[PDB]
Amino acid sequence: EEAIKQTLRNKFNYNTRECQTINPSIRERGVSTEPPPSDTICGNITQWEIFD
Amino acid sequence: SHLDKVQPVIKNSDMSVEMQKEVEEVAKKAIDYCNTDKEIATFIKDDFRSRYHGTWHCIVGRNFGSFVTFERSYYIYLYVGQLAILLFKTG
Repeated sequence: EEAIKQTLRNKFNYNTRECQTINPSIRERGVSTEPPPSDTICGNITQWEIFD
Repeated sequence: SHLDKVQPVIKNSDMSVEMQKEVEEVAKKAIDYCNTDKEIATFIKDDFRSRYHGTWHCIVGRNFGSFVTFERSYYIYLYVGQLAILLFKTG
């Protein structure tokens, strides 16, 4: 009765497919964002320097 | 007796009473130390930047006007004689 079961499972009564999904490879990256440099400016304005 | 004479006056001070009192002394100390107006602006900024950190912008003169975007509770506008020390921090 054991052989008859093994005899019941065929190649054309139990095919055996393989299937995987396409997985992207993991990757570890660094990104440092530093804003534009900020420069001190000193200006004086007097009535003469405008007129000059 | 010159410190009693100048008597620096504070029209608009959107700042705590303790931090305000500090500005009065620095404002007086700045003028009696400095030889010209350009030096006054430089001394105020540098002194505050050291005490409280960040990005100050200081303006002082005879006749000007000022619409500005500032860190809330970091804006004072005091005039002394004919000099308006205006300092404000921004983010």
